[PDB]
Amino acid sequence: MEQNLFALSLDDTSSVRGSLLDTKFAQTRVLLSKAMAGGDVLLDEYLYDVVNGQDFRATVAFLRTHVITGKIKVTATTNISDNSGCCLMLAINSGVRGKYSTDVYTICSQDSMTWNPGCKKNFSFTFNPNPCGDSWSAEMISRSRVRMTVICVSGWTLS
Amino acid sequence: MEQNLFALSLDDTSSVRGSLLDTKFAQTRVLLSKAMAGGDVLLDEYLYDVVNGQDFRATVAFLRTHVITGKIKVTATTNISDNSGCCLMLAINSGVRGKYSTDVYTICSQDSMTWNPGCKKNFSFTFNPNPCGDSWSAEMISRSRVRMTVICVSGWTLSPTTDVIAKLDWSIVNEKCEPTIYHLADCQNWLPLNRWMGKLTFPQGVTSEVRRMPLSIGGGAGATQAFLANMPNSWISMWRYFRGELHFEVTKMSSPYIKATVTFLIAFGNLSDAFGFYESFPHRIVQFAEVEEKCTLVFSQQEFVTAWSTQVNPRTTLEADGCPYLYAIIHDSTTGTISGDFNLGVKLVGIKDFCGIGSNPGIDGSRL
Amino acid sequence: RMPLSIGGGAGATQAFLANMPNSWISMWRYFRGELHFEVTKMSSPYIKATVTFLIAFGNLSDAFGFYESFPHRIVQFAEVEEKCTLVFSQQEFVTAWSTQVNPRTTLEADGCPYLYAIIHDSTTGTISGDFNLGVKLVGIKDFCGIGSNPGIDGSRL
Amino acid sequence: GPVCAEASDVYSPCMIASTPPAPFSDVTAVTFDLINGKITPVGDDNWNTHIYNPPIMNVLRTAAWKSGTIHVQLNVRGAGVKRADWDGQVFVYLRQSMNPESYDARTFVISQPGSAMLNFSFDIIGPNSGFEFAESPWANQTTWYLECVATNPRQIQQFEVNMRFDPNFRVAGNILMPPFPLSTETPPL
Amino acid sequence: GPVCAEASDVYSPCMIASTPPAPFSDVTAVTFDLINGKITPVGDDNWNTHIYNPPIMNVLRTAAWKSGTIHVQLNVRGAGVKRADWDGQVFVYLRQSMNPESYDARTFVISQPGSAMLNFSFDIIGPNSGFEFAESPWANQTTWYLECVATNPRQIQQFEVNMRFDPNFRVAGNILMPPFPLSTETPPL
Amino acid sequence: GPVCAEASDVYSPCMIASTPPAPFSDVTAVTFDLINGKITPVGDDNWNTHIYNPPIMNVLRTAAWKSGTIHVQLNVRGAGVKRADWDGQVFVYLRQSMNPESYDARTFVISQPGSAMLNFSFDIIGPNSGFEFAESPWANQTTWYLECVATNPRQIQQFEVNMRFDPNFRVAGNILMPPFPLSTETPPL
Repeated sequence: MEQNLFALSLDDTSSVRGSLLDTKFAQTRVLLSKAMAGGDVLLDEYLYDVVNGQDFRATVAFLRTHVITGKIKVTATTNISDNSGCCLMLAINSGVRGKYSTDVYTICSQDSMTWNPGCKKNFSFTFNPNPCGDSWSAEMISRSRVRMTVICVSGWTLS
Repeated sequence: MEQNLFALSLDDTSSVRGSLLDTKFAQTRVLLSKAMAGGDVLLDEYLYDVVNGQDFRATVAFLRTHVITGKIKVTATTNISDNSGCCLMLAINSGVRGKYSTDVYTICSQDSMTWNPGCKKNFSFTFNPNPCGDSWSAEMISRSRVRMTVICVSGWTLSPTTDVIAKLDWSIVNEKCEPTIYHLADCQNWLPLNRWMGKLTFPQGVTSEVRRMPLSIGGGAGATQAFLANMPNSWISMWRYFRGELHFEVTKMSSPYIKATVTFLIAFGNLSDAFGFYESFPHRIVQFAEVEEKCTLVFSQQEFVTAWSTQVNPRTTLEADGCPYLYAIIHDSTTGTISGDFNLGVKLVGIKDFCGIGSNPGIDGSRL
Repeated sequence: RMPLSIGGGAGATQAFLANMPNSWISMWRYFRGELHFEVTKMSSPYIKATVTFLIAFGNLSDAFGFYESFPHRIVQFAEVEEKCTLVFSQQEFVTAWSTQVNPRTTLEADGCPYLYAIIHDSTTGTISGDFNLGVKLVGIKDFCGIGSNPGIDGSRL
Repeated sequence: GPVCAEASDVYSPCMIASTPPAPFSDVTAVTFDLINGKITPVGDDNWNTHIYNPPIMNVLRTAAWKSGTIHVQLNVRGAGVKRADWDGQVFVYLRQSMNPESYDARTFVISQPGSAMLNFSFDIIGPNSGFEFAESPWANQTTWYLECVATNPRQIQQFEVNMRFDPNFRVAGNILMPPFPLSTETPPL
Repeated sequence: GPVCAEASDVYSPCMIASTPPAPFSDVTAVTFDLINGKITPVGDDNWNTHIYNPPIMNVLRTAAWKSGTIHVQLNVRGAGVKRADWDGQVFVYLRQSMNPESYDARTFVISQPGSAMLNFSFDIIGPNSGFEFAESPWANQTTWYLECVATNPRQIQQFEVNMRFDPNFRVAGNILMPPFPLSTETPPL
Repeated sequence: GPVCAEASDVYSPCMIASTPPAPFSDVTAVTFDLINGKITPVGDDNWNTHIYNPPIMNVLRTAAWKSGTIHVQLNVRGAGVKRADWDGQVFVYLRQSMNPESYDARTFVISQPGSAMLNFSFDIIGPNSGFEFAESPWANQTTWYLECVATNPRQIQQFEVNMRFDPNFRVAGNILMPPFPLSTETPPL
């Protein structure tokens, strides 16, 4: 049977929502070297380039939803024996300028988690990638050049 | 801050759900040739291969959700000028076997939409790809080899200037998947069939055009030294004799410009062509408007005295054949400003208050 | 991958081993139910790793990076915790599946579900040693056994 | 016997398999795929096979998902061979699969001279709410075969598998089959 | 007969025992331990025996405590021997124990030429709330054996014991069995 | 046949009677006193008889007053004689008394070659509240005999009477019997 196509719910401007499974939109793989130093960039890419080559439940919803009223949760599931420990710091900054400093000092401001894998099994934290409003989008953060940076502030005490 | 990861909602076994935007999982592009014939496969692929190379909102949810309690809606947004028209039929079948027949007869059973682009702007229909349960999955239909088939049952009555495309939009709606299960109860309230009674061509002109379709439906439809088979048509031939309210669904396949008025009636084979008193019998007149394309004849229990046989011997002539036929007679004449036949497709949808008698040994053949 | 076509024992040389309860479930042809696994740590607390468990079918390759599209359960162990119970409800399975499968069926054409166990991050520790982990199907709740198995003769799939 | 029980029902003949002609004396066999309606003789033995088209067979071939009991009647003819010279026997085997690893679900063993009959049944039952798609990769579902062996094909002329649905039988779903050729039973003069 | 009853159920083949080859003409016998799945031929006669591994057998071998009825179907093949020259008979005997003192629980006697079938049943029932640990010294519980005798092993080729649990059957407890070798049924061409 | 019914129960072998050895060709017979457990061959024919001591027989011998149904299974072996040369038949007769005047309560007639089986039953029922003291002068109560005839004792080797109580069976009272000798079944190699 026929129906009027203009009056369907295809202009659904809902935010992304559901369980933590159905809102996941990317996973990222950071490599921590066996012998890493303090002040050592582990990962440093644009927050939109996280989602390149991804196929989770909310990946296409994330890219195509014009407005998102929810925060971004990022959780980091890294662990190590109590014997050792280090200090990682993931951190989101609203932009960049050429040949930038990646000292912990510079970065931490704005939005960051700091954790020691030795003690904390996992660590999660929410944040808003548009710091002066209630909303944002994938297209906003791609063109705004929002920058995610993971840094090791203290090396492995025992490798 | 830390949280216990075992107790998060990552084992969410919800079905796919939301608006029609957020449940869309594939779009498919069918090419209709400028000069296409009847009995012409346009598309024929596995229903899971639809979703290959796709990136809609529910594409990844569809593939990864273990159970889906909702039906699949497919909508087809194909159109053409009222001047012309054809008849497409999209159809889903639970499987295949090598070198298969793609005659409209074979296919239609089970789950299908039939529409004329000339009249209907778009056409949608829901269905359940697992016909004997409340649920299904992407992994079920990939390995089960569920097969989607689009076929052109009647060509373009007037060809378009260029080639055409039909966009299919595969979604998941939130209706309950109800099963359609055939069983051997002698009395049943509704025995669905979707049996293609036949395509009726009536040429343009003045002559007495009469077309008989026998209601001894069982034992398939013809081919060379061969015959074709649906399941439901093979199922009804389990019984020897049967009866019920027959629910036909007659459809226009030509354009709106080819106009004709058609009487339908039940009657027996002995009645010749050039017998001018068909409207002595009880009958039903069927004129189609420009926009209307589909009309349902029902024939009550008062049209049949007794049950009649499901199969008849092939060599019985019309003179000695005591089962009823469905006549389709041109009430006036087939007309139009443009050349082309008045095609018309009859489809026995189902038998209501079905009563199946006996136990058919079988016959081996098709037509009567 | 650990297959949920559990019946017909576990492998050996040109031989197979048998419990009674595993031989008993292979009486039936197809079956289903809520599966109650009990995953246990066998290494020391120093070897640390995070493990996703999920139901899925054999065709999925290694180096397919989107396992967390499927519904899954994460399992981190503390120092003191050693034991954790995964349950997989009826919504994880569409239909029943076979208790035994032919041994020569490859992962590509095997339509029964598996239980995947995937390392979510990486296996780590200051001391050398593998991250061992023992999975034990405790029991099937709301068990439904269909049919009557003629039998197959072999074990793994 | 000597007084019989009472046969009653309508069983339609599905699959005949005549045995290879002279001088072929060796032991041979044939397999009737009971559901999908196929007759594969073992090795390269030229058996003369036919699949007929009664309503039972057409349903079994076209129906996707099936459920419930089907009764079989395997008839064996029957060469005109002196009863005291008869040494021919017939072993049959129901099987789920036709692979070497799978076991039999039933064995019968007949050495009645000239002719014989053998009624049995079996329930098709499957994962999907009690329904079985025959030979689907899904859940590794399987058919039912009927391997039959003639120890002396000079004496056994032909097998014949008649079938009937129990009233509990149920199908769903359609399969697109190719055109079935019109083979007819050549009745014996 | 001539019209048969109707066999119905899934019986899985457990134990085959082929008879010693030529020129061995003397009377001989074999014993199938039905529960523990063992085949001890009498004296030093080289019978060719196999124990297959269907689910019934694996349960019977591993289950400690058992209760309820098991249906057996003993099939007998079957050498290609002219029917008027057949003199071979088959005596079978259910026994509790295999000692000389114990008596039979059932005797059957078959002289059908070529081939034969023999359906019977028996209830395993025991002291421990209706359960029987086969061959346990506790309460002097005992198994069930099936002694079978071929009076002419030139004509009788092989025995074959198929089995099936009645739905009332129940087990409990496990036994640590050694690795079962993968013997497969060599089907007849 | 060819598919059998289903034997089920525990029948214990009571009385064997092997037939006289060569060259004795004449027609002969034997009588099994089913209740009192005695085997009197007719005339002066040296039959080789044994009465075994299963629990059924010991009850039937010691119990005074008895009531209810006993099921018998008469088995017949069975010499290794070519089937086309077999002419031996077996007439059996249940009788109340062994006097010439009394009539038969049942006759059976078997001519199956080699071997045979014959299940029947009969209800012991008597004057004293449904109980029968076998062969008591009181009320002229009588036993049940089982006269059996081998028309060709060269071909019929032995009879064998197995028995079983129906669950309705009931006894009362004791008889002082002499010591029963320990005869054991010599099983066939």
